[PDB]
Amino acid sequence: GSIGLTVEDLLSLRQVVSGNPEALAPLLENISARYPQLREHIMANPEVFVSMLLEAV
Amino acid sequence: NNIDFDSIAKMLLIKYKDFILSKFKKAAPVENIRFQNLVHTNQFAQGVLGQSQHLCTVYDNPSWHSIVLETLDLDLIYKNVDKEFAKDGHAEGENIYTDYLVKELLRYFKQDFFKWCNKPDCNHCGQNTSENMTPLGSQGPNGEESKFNCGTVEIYKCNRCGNITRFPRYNDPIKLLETRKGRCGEWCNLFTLILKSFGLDVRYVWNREDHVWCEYFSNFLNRWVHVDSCEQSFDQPYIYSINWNKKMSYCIAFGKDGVVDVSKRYILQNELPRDQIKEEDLKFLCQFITKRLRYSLNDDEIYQLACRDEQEQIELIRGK
Ligand SMILES: OC[C@H]1O[C@@](CO)(O[C@H]2O[C@H](CO)[C@@H](O)[C@H](O)[C@H]2O)[C@@H](O)[C@@H]1O
Ligand SMILES: OC[C@H]1O[C@@](CO)(O[C@H]2O[C@H](CO)[C@@H](O)[C@H](O)[C@H]2O)[C@@H](O)[C@@H]1O
Ligand SMILES: [Zn+2]
Repeated sequence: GSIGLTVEDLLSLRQVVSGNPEALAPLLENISARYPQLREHIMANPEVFVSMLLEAV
Repeated sequence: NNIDFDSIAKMLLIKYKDFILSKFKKAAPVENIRFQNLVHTNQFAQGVLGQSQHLCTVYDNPSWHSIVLETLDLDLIYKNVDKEFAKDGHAEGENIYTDYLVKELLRYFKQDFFKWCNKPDCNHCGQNTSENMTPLGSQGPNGEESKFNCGTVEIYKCNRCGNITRFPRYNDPIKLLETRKGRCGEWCNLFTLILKSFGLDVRYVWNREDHVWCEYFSNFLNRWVHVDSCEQSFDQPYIYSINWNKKMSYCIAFGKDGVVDVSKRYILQNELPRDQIKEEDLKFLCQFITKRLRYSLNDDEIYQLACRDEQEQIELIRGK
């Protein structure tokens, strides 16, 4: 299915990926410490997860 | 568990890069039609396509650059920029110098170089004469003044000697380089080129409600910056919508590297209706033209820009 990302996150997400790749992990971190449902896709397969992300752009 | 993310971060940056490159690759003919369509379907679109075909390149012409570089007083310019730099102690070893340059070109142009022309001065009479001028309206260019890029001459009658003085409206920036006067049209035209002659990264920004200006990329500020040469103004996009309190509809900018809708930068109140074109179309339109425009660049130039793009998008919608 679809991501389910906050308009503010999905934004700053695509901000830092394009503007500050250095900080993209700690973002990726906290973003997960906050979306239970997503943390799942991460735990049980980073791959699926990242593909989902690229859907937002 | 205990996920740890760089393992996953890095994976992303990588698949993101490829994503981006794919976008700015193939000119897939599904679009070739959707595009082609729109340029006949809606004429607004047609409008901007035409504008891009002119603006997005005319200014990247190195004969011109050198003519202007001859013509300006590069001495006085740099002299000042160096004065105003010495005063600064901003950031250690930083690109801020080029900002000063702009700011100085900004004052040079306005204070010394170029003149504002409300109604022309009466060429027979003295020099500072322009109210004993009454408008007779417009006419086609005298053929001689079609040598330059003039499609219409506003004409004036002097009330003191009763002679006609003409004010032709030219688009050849070099011509302006000699007449040295005009309105925002000419003001912006020449000043855009002045800027490009320093090989600054510049955009020409068209506001549908009869006003134009330009954008320059300050590297030190790391983003596009609003420069208007008429108003002698550096970085204050609000000027129009709040200070002038001007009603605005569409603001779009054209530069050699892209055509982008810069409305949300400027139209921060007094927002007219958008509706010469469906929103999704206008997006596409640009993206498409930008693509066509960037067609022949190495892979990492392409990425690097597409990033600076998304930087802007985030600055526009988040409208800081
Ligand atoms: O006002 C819009 C229109 O007027 C111009 C020239 O006539 O600018 C004038 O208006 C501004 C305030 O409304 C003034 O700040 C400016 O100095 C004055 O010349 C154009 O710039 C503009 O297209
Ligand atoms: O002549 C206009 C020129 O002066 C500046 C100098 O900083 O300040 C002006 O900004 C506003 C409109 O341009 C005005 O409301 C203000 O009173 C005026 O001083 C520049 O902004 C501008 O280019
Ligand atoms: Zn006269």
